[PDB]
Amino acid sequence: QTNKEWWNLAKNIQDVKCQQELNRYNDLLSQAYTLSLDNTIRNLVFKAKFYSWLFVINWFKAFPDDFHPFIPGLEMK
Amino acid sequence: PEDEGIEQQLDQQEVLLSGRYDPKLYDFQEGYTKNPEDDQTSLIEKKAFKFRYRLANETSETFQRRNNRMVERQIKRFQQPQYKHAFEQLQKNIAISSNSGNALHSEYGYLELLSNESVQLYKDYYESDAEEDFKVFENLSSKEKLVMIANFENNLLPKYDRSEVHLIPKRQWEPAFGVWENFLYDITEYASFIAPRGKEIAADYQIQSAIPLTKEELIEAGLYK
Amino acid sequence: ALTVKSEAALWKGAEQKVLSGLNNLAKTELVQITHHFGVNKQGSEALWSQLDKAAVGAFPELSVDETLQLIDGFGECPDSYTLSHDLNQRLLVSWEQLGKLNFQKLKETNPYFASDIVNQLDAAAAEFIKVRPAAESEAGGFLNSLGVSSSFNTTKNDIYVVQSASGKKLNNKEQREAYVLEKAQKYLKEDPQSKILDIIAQK
Amino acid sequence: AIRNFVFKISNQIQNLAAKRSLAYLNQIDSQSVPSRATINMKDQVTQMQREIDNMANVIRAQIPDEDRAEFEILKKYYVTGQHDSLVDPQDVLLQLDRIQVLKNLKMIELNEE
Amino acid sequence: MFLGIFKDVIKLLNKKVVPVYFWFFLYCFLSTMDTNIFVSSCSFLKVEVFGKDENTTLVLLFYVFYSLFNFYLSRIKNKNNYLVRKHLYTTELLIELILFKYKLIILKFSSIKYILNFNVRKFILFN
Amino acid sequence: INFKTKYRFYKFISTNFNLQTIIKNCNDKIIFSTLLYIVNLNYSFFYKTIKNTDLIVYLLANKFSILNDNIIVSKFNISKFNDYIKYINNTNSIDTYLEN
Amino acid sequence: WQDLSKFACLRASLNKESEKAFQELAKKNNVSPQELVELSKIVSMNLDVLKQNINSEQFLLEKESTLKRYRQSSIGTRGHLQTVNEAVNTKYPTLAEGLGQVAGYKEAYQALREIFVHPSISVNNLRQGSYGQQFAVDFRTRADEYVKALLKDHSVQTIQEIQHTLHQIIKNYEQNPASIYARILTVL
Ligand code: HEM
Repeated sequence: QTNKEWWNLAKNIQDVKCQQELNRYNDLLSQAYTLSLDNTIRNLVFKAKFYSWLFVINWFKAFPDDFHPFIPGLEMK
Repeated sequence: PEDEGIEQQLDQQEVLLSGRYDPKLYDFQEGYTKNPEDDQTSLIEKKAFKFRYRLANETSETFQRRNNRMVERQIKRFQQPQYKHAFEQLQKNIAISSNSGNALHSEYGYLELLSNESVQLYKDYYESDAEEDFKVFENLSSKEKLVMIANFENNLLPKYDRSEVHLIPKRQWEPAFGVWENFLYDITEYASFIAPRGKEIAADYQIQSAIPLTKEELIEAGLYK
Repeated sequence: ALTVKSEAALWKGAEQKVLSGLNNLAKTELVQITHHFGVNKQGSEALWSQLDKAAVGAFPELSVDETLQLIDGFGECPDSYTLSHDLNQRLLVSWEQLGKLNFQKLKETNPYFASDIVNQLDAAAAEFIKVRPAAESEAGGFLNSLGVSSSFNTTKNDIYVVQSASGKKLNNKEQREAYVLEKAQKYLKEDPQSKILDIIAQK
Repeated sequence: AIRNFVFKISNQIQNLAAKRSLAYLNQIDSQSVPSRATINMKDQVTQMQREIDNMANVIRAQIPDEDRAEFEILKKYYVTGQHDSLVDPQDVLLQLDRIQVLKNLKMIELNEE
Repeated sequence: MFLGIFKDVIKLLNKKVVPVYFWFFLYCFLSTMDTNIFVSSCSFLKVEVFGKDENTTLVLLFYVFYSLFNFYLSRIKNKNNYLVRKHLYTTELLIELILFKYKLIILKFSSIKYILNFNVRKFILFN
Repeated sequence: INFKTKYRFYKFISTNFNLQTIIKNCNDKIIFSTLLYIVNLNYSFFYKTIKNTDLIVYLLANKFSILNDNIIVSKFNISKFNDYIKYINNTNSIDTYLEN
Repeated sequence: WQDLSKFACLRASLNKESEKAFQELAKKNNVSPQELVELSKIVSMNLDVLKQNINSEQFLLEKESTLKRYRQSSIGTRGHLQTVNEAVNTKYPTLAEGLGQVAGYKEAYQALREIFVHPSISVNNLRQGSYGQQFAVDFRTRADEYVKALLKDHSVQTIQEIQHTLHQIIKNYEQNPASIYARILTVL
């Protein structure tokens, strides 16, 4: 359940044993959620809406930094 | 002799043998939740909690036999040349280690060996148990290893209380010196004698609390056979 | 013939008289490479300084400043003890400049080679050696004329972590002491006037 | 008496300092929270170094061939040479200039073929 | 010894320790432009050099001339002296340029959040 | 100063240690010259009261008594955070236990 | 003080039956060899005697140095060293004579008296350093003669240690001639 960006970057991640250590290199692997889109007038409003919905959902989600279920970890690796 | 360590060990054994700490009499549950929820603690943490209070759910004779086997295995393992070299290096790199809280080279190896010994003791204590997955101890995370090393107990150390007293000669105040001269001489003496000797004594006490006794020494005391 | 002359160096010295005549002929002919090879052979039969200088110059292609032919013209068995001032000075300058050029080439190829050599030398060196003052800057300009140049000295209280590159177990402290003592004894046998044992006392 | 009070205060301070500097060697604490702190510090240092190495590997993976050679040189400099004193920044610049000379030759060939 | 004290004061004030340019700057800060012996004379200095709010032509001319002379001298210098130690400031500048190159290469392929998190963790670890 | 003396020193050094571990894929004379130049450039501050030949002999003896083959040597000053972070990470206790 | 004691021990180790004599003396004093050695070190520290073997101006500094050495010696924890010294003079009053009566100890003491102590030394003159250096040179010559005499017999490590101890004692005399001579006279 991962994107090709993760496995490519996961292949570049070496010398890690604990998921906590992988929990340290979190934002480095966060690039797999690029979500590329155009800069059209319609897409820009949609992009703003998506970003607002994601930010507002995370506050209600309130998951701890160790629990990153939305970001694949060392198990998939 | 009301030796602190021996008395504390006997009190702990009596408390755990009173039956008021047997695991069957209590149901471990996370009391925080408003709805009754069982203990959702980690598997390694639960195993450590069980091993730490091993005698509480065990009988006296069972504790005696298991502890005897575990202690024999621990003595045999600590008799290894690698452990001897590690202990020698730890004893050597002492004074410099007293100069900062940054860990020395031999101390990290000591911690790793302590974690390995904790794993071995946890495996040996319940060696007859048929509901424990030894492979679960294969690879531990940072938190898992830190938790496991917490209950590690070097059994080869002297069980006697290490609290002692040392007498350091005190230089008297000269009757021919003035206030300033006496203060200067006293400050110089205080530093040069007390600080080195005091630091050495404290480090020696800590090391003795950390350095286990030699196997033959135990044999020389009849502690083990 | 000249290659055969080399065999004369390996063969008995009966042909050295014939080799001496051939060397006189070669000095008359003013050879560049053949003279160098003949000098290397003959001065390997006698001493080693001249042979090493001739071989190294031939390898470096020191065609210019070929005064060695005049050195080859020396009659003491086609050699000479206490060679001319030019012969010694030229060889010394050649060795020094070759060392400098090789060091420059190594720095251009492996910039860490110099630091690696220094660390390898100073790792097991005496403690006083580790207190050697840092090198100074010879640069010119407004610095060293108008302002004040900051020094490059440091605390120099380090720990030399020696790990074998081949992974083999290193020599123990006692083994290193024994090897150092044996090498010092061998050197003292070579050099009557030396304070090497004093260095063994850690300065 | 005053010396006695001074000696008692000094003994207390020395014992506290020994605990604050050597308790990681001893197993006095029931939970061994001091040794846990030392193990955590060692693990954090190892994690920082490993994260640096992994970032270097990822950067090497996400670059071209000439870019990879230049990144290798620059990373070796910033890793070892930057903390070393007997290394030549002039030599590093010379290697970089040779690479740039090859690149400029390629650029001129492209712009004027 | 008072003589020793005077000798030490003189030695510490040597040009090898006290920059002559620093001494000149101190003298300039201590003397007014009217009483500035080195400056009250040269009228072009008092009018053309520092008397113009905008002397861009003169500034550009001086910069171009200095740059050309320094480029020629630098070519001459880099054409020789294969084994010599440069000034500490220059060596630090070169090392800083290399470090800036490495940092830009890192920043190209790294997220700002990851970089900030790593830097904060490193600072906490250092503390 | 003497060519014969320099050659004798070079011969003694060659019979004593192997410059190939010092510099790989090079001639013995060039290796000796490079070693002398490096010693002069770096160990000059101690050459005032110590003979150059003696200092070279001591350095070579130490470098060969550490091991007869090539080794990796790192200088770390634990007083610095960067070095201390590198000191512990680069060091493996089992390695020391193996005398490697 | 401690250097002189070490030199005396090294010189007494050479003599034969000295161990048996020390054991006999310790048995007469109801002590062991180690206790006898410690008591002998205490007896050597005779501050009252030290009051008469040095110039008065050097007494306070010498007294402080002796107190520092005692607190740094193994017998510091015994108590007020000066008073503790008197304790020895009351506990085994005659043992002092035994301290010079043993074979190896007597030989070492006689050698120390001969090599170092000479009549040319003026105690009040010890405040200067030039006379101290001259006495150090003379004692160095005497120590070379004594080392040669010792090397004439016993045919190694003991001889080398004795020579090193003599050199160290000469160095101590060079550094502080007044204190060194006062300590030598007090020990004698
Ligand atoms: C417009 C005509 C003048 C020109 C082009 C001229 C040019 C210069 C220049 C280039 C300097 C050196 C400044 C520097 O490079 O830092 C200088 C300094 C000086 N000039 Fe002039 N100057 C002129 C007029 C004068 C006059 C009229 C006087 C006399 C009243 C004078 C006296 C000085 C003095 C005393 C110095 C300082 C020299 C030293 O301190 O070693 N200059 N001038």
